[PDB]
Amino acid sequence: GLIYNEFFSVPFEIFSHSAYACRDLSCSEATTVGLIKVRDTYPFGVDPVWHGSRSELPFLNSLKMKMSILLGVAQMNLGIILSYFNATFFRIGVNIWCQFIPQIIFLNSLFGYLSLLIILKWITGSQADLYHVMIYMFLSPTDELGDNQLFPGQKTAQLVLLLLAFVSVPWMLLPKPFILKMQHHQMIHTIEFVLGAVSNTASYLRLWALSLAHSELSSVFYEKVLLLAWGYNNILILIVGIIVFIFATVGVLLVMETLSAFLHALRLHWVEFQNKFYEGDGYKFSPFSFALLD
Amino acid sequence: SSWSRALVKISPYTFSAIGIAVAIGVSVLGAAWGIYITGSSLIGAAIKAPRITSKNLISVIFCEAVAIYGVIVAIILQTKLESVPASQIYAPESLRAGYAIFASGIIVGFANLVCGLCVGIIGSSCALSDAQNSSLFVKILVIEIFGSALGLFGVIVGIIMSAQASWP
Amino acid sequence: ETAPFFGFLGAAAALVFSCMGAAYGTAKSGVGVASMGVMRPELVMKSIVPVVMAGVLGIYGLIIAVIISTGINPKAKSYYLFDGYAHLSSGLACGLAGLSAGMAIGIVGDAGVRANAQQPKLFVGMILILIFAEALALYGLIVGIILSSRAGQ
Amino acid sequence: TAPFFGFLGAAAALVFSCMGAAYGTAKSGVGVASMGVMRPELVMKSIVPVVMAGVLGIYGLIIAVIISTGINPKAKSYYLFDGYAHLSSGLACGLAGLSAGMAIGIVGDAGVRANAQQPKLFVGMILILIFAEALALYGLIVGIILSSRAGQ
Amino acid sequence: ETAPFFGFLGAAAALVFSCMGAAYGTAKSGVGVASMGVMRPELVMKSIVPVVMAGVLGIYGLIIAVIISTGINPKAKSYYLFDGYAHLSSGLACGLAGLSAGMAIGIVGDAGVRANAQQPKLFVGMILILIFAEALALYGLIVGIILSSRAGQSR
Amino acid sequence: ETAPFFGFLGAAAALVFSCMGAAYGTAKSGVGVASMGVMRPELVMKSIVPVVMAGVLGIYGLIIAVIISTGINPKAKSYYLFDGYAHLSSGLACGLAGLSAGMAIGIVGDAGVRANAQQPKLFVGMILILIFAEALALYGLIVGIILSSRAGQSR
Amino acid sequence: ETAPFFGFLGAAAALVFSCMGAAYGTAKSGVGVASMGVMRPELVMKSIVPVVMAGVLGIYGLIIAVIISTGINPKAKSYYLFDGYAHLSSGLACGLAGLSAGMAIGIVGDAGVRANAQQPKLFVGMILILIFAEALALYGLIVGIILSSRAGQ
Amino acid sequence: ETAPFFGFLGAAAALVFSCMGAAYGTAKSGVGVASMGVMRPELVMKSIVPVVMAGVLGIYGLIIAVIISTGINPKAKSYYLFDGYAHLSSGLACGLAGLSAGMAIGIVGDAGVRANAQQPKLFVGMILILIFAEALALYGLIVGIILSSRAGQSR
Amino acid sequence: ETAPFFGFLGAAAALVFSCMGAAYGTAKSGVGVASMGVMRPELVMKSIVPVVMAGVLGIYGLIIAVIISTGINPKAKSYYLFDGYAHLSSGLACGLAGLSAGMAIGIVGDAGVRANAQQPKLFVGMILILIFAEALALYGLIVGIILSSRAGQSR
Amino acid sequence: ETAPFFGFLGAAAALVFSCMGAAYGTAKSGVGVASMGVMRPELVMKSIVPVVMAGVLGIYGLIIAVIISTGINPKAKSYYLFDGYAHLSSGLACGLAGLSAGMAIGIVGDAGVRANAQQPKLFVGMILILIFAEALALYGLIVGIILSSRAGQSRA
Amino acid sequence: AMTFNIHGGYLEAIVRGYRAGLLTIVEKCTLKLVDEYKHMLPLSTFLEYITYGHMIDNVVLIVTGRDVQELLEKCHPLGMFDSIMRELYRLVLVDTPLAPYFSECITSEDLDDMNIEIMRNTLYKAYLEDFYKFCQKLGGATAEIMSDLLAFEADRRAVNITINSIGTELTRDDRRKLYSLYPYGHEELAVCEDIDQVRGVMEKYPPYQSIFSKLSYGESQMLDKAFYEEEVKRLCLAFEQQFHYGVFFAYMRLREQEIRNLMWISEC
Repeated sequence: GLIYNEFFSVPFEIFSHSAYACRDLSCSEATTVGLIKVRDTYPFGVDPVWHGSRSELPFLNSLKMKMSILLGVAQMNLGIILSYFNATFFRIGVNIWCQFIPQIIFLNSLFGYLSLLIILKWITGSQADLYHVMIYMFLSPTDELGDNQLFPGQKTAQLVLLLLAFVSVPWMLLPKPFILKMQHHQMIHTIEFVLGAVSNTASYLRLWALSLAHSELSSVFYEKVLLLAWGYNNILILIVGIIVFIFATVGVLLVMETLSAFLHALRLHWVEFQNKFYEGDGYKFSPFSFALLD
Repeated sequence: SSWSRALVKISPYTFSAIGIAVAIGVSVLGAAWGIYITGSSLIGAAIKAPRITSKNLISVIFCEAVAIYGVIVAIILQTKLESVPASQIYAPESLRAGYAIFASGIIVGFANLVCGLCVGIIGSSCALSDAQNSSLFVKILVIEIFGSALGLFGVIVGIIMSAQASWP
Repeated sequence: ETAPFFGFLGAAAALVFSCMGAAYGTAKSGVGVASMGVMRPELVMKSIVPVVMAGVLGIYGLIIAVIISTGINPKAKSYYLFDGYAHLSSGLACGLAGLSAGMAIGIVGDAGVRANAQQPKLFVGMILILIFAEALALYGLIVGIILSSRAGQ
Repeated sequence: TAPFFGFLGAAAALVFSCMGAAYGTAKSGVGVASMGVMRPELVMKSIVPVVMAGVLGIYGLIIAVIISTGINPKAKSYYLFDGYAHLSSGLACGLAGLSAGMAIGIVGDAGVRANAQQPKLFVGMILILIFAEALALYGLIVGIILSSRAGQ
Repeated sequence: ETAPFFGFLGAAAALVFSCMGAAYGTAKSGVGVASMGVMRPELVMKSIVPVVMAGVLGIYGLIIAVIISTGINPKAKSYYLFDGYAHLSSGLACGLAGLSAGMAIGIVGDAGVRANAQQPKLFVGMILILIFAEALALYGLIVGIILSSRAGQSR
Repeated sequence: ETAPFFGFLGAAAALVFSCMGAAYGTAKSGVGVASMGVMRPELVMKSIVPVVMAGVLGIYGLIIAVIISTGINPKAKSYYLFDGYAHLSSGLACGLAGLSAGMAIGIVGDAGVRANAQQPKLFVGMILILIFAEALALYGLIVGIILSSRAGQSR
Repeated sequence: ETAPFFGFLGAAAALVFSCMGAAYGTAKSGVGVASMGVMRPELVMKSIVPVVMAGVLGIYGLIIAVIISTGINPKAKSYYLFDGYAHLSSGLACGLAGLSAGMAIGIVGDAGVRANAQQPKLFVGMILILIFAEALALYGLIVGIILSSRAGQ
Repeated sequence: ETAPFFGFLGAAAALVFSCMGAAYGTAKSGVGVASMGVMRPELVMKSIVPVVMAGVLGIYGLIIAVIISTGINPKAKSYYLFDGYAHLSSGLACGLAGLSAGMAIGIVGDAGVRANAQQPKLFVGMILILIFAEALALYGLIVGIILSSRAGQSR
Repeated sequence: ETAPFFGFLGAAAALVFSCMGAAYGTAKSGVGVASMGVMRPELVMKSIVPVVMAGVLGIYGLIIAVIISTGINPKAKSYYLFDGYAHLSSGLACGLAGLSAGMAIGIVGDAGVRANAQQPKLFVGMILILIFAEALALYGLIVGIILSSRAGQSR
Repeated sequence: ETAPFFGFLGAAAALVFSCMGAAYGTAKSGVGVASMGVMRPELVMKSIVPVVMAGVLGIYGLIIAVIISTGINPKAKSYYLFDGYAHLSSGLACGLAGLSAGMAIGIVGDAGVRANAQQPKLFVGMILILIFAEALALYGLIVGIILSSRAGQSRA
Repeated sequence: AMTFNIHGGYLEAIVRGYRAGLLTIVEKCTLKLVDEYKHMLPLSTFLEYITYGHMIDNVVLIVTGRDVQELLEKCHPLGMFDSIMRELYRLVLVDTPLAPYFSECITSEDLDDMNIEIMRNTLYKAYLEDFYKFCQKLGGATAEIMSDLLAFEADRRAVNITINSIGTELTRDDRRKLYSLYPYGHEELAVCEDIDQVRGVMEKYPPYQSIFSKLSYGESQMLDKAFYEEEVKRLCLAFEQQFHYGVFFAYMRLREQEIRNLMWISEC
């Protein structure tokens, strides 16, 4: 919440004074060509002006979507990396190099183009991309075109990544049965992994959706409370509005939102992070340590 | 546009007459349905025992009251008719009168049907209850009388709407 | 222009609805009488007349249709839509009332056929119920006559 | 011209309200007769739920009365907005009353049986039925607010 | 223009559908409550919570209808077709969401009340289910409020 | 002129259909949980997974509806019929996907709640089936996002 | 001018119908899988084959929707009706094929869950039946792609 | 003018009807073979013939639809409404014939699975019935091909 | 004119209806024959006569469709609205007659399978019903051909 | 000039509805014949009367359709408005009469075939009932023949 | 709702009056009740199923022979109607709902219907078929009562099997294969070999909980009496008989229970 620069459905004083200042506009409207000119970026959190502005929804939605994509990429990378550590700890066979390496490389490379494009747009400020033209660049499977491409090597980089992804598909299916035959079940991993990677990548957007929903509900509650406090500033009306706001915060903000967030977080952790580890089975060893008596 | 113009150009006298007739028709249908519903239970009770014929007849009378009210409303609507002059066949007053007549007729018919169905169900239950025990007949009759007020309310609403007729 | 067509359609509906209602009531009453005949055949004719009483509704519908037919004539007056629509409405109202009364009378007679056999003392009650039901048909006929009266503009 | 819709609103408001009122009263009445077969005293007091259902008709009747009074053509020019508003106001009141009565009929029918079984739960049934009946009052409030928008 | 003929229709439909959903929920809730309290009158008071949870949808629909009604004022500004269309869309969305939430809450509450006397843990399980259901109604109300607010610009 | 009507209707339809699907799923899951938890307290919390799994679809639908509502901005760009058609298509796709996912999730959750009293080894399989079904909601959200992104590029 | 109002609708309908068919299949597949796992937890993991294959229809529908969305490029070329109508028809065909395949796969999986529970020796036959059913979905996707490819007037 | 609408609609209807018929036939065949998969797995392997026949019928329908689609080349020759109407009629006929043949073959296979399970001597009769059913699909495909060829005769 | 918009559609519908009727009849006959063969494999080969007889509907429909398709030729002579309307009427009559004959033959064969399985004496005699159905189909085809012969009567 | 479309549609409808009535009758007739089988295989031949009645109904429908089609002579006597509406009405009446007669004949024939086992001497009464029912088919054919030219050739 | 007034109202009122009037003497009362039921002749199918209920037992009794002529003495029209030994069984397979299924299930005739125990097994199978047929005619609140009765019969058969009939091949599999929540969860009674085990199995259904109680009475009897006596005790629920619903079966059951009580009275 401190990072989000939102406190109890209300902004506050950031570590800086004001990130964005209305370009001129001593009397002009906010919606203008000059719009708002930013002196410097607020380091503690998001710009305070952005939260209450009309343009709050698009910028916040784009930022949340990008953050969700990056977090999902990081979690998938960590889960895939844990496979090599698990194989070494259990001293697993050559199947790690046979299957874990292509499995951790194919999805990583496939999401790498999108992650790098997001970073470059954030880094280089390639406004000719925004949230949409990034997907547009990712949309085209064919070669050529690339007019909107921002990466200097994107024309060849996209083709190289596509070739690597295409070649990685058999490399994740053949070597384990080959080693099994040489040393003399892959159907479970077959087909399932390809669709599951896309499913896990998509599921990361659940966090962004939940964050947006929580922000919207908090904004609605704060707006209701402010409307009660401003026009109905009468003592009885103000007290009733405060009680209603407290009840709403207890119900939706406190209970429902937290429960939904916890359930979604657990679902994400099991679906993707646990998908590349754990592997199930086993049992909990327990001695007769007076457990019933304890 | 052209279809909309044709729809707006329909004769209001036809709609008013249709509503006037439909009010009486729906009232008669609802009264008949309620009468049949009450009569089935009354005949069953009489087969069980002919002692409660006088008590049962109240339900039939209440059901027929709906038909009587519908007939009165139909007579009022017929009185509300006019000569329908050719010059004012599409005048705003004529259209308003026709729309009001149609609305009043539809309201009266629907209210009469609902009241008749409710009265028939109540009487069908009440006859069986009286056959079970004659002591409960008073409460059942009171409930039926209270439920019969739907037709009276609908008739009142229709009569109030009937004052809107202003056909030249 | 189309007022004669509207009036003819209304008369046709007035005839057809009453005929259908009377037919349904008579069929139900006849089924009831056939069921009751095997039990106490001595009482088969004791309720056959209220069973065929649907002829009253049939005759009322025929009378309404004849009255509606009589009132339509180009020679008397070039009746406009205000007359044809009124005639159609009167015919439809009469036919609907007749059909509803016929169905109600058929159900009541189906009940009474067994009721009288189970209790001969219930014949008077069944007759009273039938008269109460036919009160609706009488009211419908009166309303139809009243409506058709004003149609001669 | 447009006033046809406005007139239709008042008729629809009463018709749809009475349609649900009869359905609620029928279900409530049937259960009362069933309880009255054995429990003589409980049935007399249980008629309140039927009386509660019959009140919904009165609420619809009053709403219809207001709509009729506001359709005076010779008084003020009933523009299309007034006709549209009156029809909309009636539609909400009629639909809400139909639903509100339907719940009361379903609840009331079970309540008669419940009271005949255990007289203690009679208070609980009344509380639930009273809470359900508030929806008709809620519909009445919306009808007044919508009808009040006939200023221009 | 003709925009009010759609805006007021949507506003009325919101309340109508919300009331229908609330009634559908309340009927099932009352049936289940009576079934449970027939055998265990003690838990009748605890079984009444889903009834109020369903009834809250009626209040939400009434609030949405009041907002929609206050959002139309020809004397203030010319309500173009866009404003009326957006108001009608908001009303329809809020009403449909309320009706669906009411039906779901009624089914869940009836099931829980039927299972209420079997185990006291139902007192928590049914409450949690009702809260999760009412979350959908709250989300629908928020969406309707957002749409109604966005209806105010109309260029 | 009439395009904003289509866009607002599409957003409202998306929200309403998503709410209806989530409500159906939640009602099915609640009935299943009420049936299962009477015997054992395990279903009270260990099997409340579908209760939130179904509301996730409603949250996604609400997010899509909010995005669509924010998409329309007449004061910033005079939307042609292209924008309205695209918004309506995106809303319809999102709502239909939400309804389908809600129905499937409700059926699967009811089956899992019924089977909860059986061998607990099937909990992992039930969770996997629920996740595979819920993948449809994510697919629909992605399709709606793509449509909304392509919506504003009208000439 | 009205071509996008058909093309976008066709794409949305394709996605919606594919999702509906996938859900219809997955409901029966999951019911059967839960029943088998309750009866025999040993083969529960290996019985998710129809459940997993159900999502292939949704993936194909999403791909077709993406292709249709990429088809509508007003800036690249003025979208005449000849392209929008073709795109809408391709989307409708793909969606209907997906729905039919989903229903067939649901029925097949519902049968095969019980078939494998009684005897796992029919797993090969169940897989072959599922593949034959999914051949229809593959053919529908191919036909939709071919139809969408003809947007050049 | 608007002929491409008719042609595309006819092709889509052909594909959809063929897919629906094939799906119904395959579902019936699987329902029938579910019992044979346990009663006599040895004969179950030979019982996959009706599924193959249904797949063949679907393939024939898809081929006819593909031919119809390939017949539409606006840049080569202008498509008059006559050609579009003819193509739409051909597609509708092919789709209806395929759907009917698929349903008949599915019912026949569902009966024949049990018939062969009871007695292996009925395999010849089942094969004859399947061939007779597939003859109808062949005739429908031939009629569709003839109509598609005739569709280009306009001027 | 817009002649093939009705003539070609009727030509397609003739074959479509004939195929549907033949499929229904063949499915019923095949179910009956499978049941009979399960009862006794000896009668399976001999009981295929109704199945074969039901196939004449497909041949008649294909012939009618081919004739109708050959009857439309704008290059040879322009066809007015009447020229297409007559062909469409002939096709519709032929298709409806084929469907009725197929349904009747299917019901008759379904009864006759059991009739022959019970009493072999009546097996050969029961073929009279199938002969009558085939005669009805032939009469319908003759009527359709007579109607279609008026293609060149226009002027 | 659009009347011939209606006329051809009416003739086609006559043929189609006559065929539908014949099929509906023949289905019940065959069901009854199969039911009477084995129980009394001797009376198999005597049970073919409903089949003959259905064939007669189909033949009458075909004859009416051919008679209607014989009036399709656009090379002379310009159709005008009558030649379409009259032909369509006659075809519809003939087809509906054929369908009703077929349904009644099927019901009566199935009942008789089922009842042929009990009191086998009642075959004459069953045939009499069947003929009294099938007389409606002849009445409908006569009505169609009357309407075939009454309002068709008198357009002048 | 209006269908009740459309048809069947008079019959329903007559049945309600007859039931309200209800309360060799036992034989005379049974004959009077049977005459009242017969004189009453949609609801026809319900009456046919209700009669077939006892007609299954009547046909099972008539299937003997072995002093078969004595079956005419108990020719009560309520259950022993003439219309409702494999050669005679095929003839008797008509005019009964459970007969066509029992023709295949009991095709062994006396081999699968031995008078010691297998005749009871055939009777239980016929009762299960009749209960399934009655439950098929769904649409009213009587489905719950029918399910409760079938569950009571199945549970009583299972308890009898576990008590002593286990030695008569009525094993855990036979608890549902031959011995007629039960339609879905009857597997819990397959291992209830003890009275305490029976109570534990009954604990799975809280409504069935405490119904067994000490199990000294009711459960002590074999055949179908163990859980059927629980239904007899709980028949006060059937005494509710809410209006505008099928109550003919309830009235027949009440009359049968009254006849049984009168017979149990006998010489005080």
